[PDB]
Amino acid sequence: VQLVQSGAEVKRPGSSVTVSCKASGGSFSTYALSWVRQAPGRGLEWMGGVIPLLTITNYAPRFQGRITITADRSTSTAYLELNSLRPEDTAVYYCAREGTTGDGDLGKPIGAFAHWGQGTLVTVSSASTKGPSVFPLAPSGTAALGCLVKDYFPEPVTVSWNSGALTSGVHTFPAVLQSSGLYSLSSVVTVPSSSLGTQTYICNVNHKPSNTKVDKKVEP
Amino acid sequence: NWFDITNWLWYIK
Amino acid sequence: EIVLTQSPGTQSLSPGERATLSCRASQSVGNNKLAWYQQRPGQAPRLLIYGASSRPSGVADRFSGSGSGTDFTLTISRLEPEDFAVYYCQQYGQSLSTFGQGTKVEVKRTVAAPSVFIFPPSDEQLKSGTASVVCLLNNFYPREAKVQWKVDNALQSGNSQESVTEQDSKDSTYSLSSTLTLSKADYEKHKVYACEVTHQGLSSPVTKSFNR
Ligand SMILES: [Cl-]
Ligand SMILES: [Cl-]
Repeated sequence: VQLVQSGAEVKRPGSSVTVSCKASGGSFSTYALSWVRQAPGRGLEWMGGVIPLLTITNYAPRFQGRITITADRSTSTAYLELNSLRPEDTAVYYCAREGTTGDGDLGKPIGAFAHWGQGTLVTVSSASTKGPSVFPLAPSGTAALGCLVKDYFPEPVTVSWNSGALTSGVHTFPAVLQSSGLYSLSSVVTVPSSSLGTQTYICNVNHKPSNTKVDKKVEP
Repeated sequence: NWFDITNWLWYIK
Repeated sequence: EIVLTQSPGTQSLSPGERATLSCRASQSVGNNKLAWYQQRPGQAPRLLIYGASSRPSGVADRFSGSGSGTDFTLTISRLEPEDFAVYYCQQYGQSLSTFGQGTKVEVKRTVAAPSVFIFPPSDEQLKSGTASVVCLLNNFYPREAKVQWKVDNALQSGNSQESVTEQDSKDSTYSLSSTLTLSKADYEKHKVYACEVTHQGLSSPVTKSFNR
């Protein structure tokens, strides 16, 4: 059993989002498919589910009026629609199917969620795609240095150092969302003070949505 | 309990 | 609505130790339909126990579930490195399924004070009309720490944001980055930029600063 979800989406406040979940393996029509979301740094929240064969939906009261869950047996695909979106709906949305007892996947259903999709990040925002500025955090036994990756949208950004050769003592921080609705993150590394004259440190920043690929050399 | 439905479906199939 | 309470929300334990995690329900859970999931950062959750005490074949037998009614327990007989993660309980004994708020099992280690570093804004950034000052608190334990920014000794509010890394897999510490952001014009009105750090490992606050 594999559940594969549609890709990340950015949605304006007040709009509606549809996320899909295509299942392969087991039996689509007679096992219960649910949707569970997780807002950044927060817990899991069950939203609702569907049993396709009967068309039987079951929505958490908190989303009853905003959510529609549908299932297309001809493609083994389930759909979450969430309406009237607000920034607090920014989250990773997971589809999850109940497990079956024993080996294989035609056993008696267990209710609990054994099979999970990869998640779909839905970002609710009025911001437009923007690539970051990349600024050095120059170094003043041990020195710290880094890069500030400022004012980008949407997530994600990846950072490596020295094209992946440098990983010891690297700390790349979770982004923060500024008042502007743009993200900022930092990445730092600690190194021996004596390496600063001889060794080169380069932060490799990649923001795919804006095609911003910067290899910033950071020096004293 | 909606979470018991598919169990009933299984048993009758 | 059944409220599931997982308390404490964090447990600091050592590798090899036993862990018992509590899930208490506001009302009796129907037919003991109580599941436990593990979740690691960046990953989907994974089912460990269902029906209070049943374990799917693939799940390590060091995990066990017990209890009934309103009082459930996940036991990890001996913690492996990979067991340091977040654990959620879930009830599905009525049509409204609910989850607890999660318990993070983290690695206990010796107290470590942060190494603190302050970084002025780059010349490149200043050119563009904005100034960001960054304070790094590196490799501390436990996770609780506070950063206050002071500008010519005035406590700042509303112009900084911070974030924290996941516990490091090798040394079991945390690090924290805070950025103070001002317009260039506002940055140039002041002299001393300081970040003041409080942590269990420090007998009094540590300040790093620079005079622009
Ligand atoms: Cl709304
Ligand atoms: Cl396992």
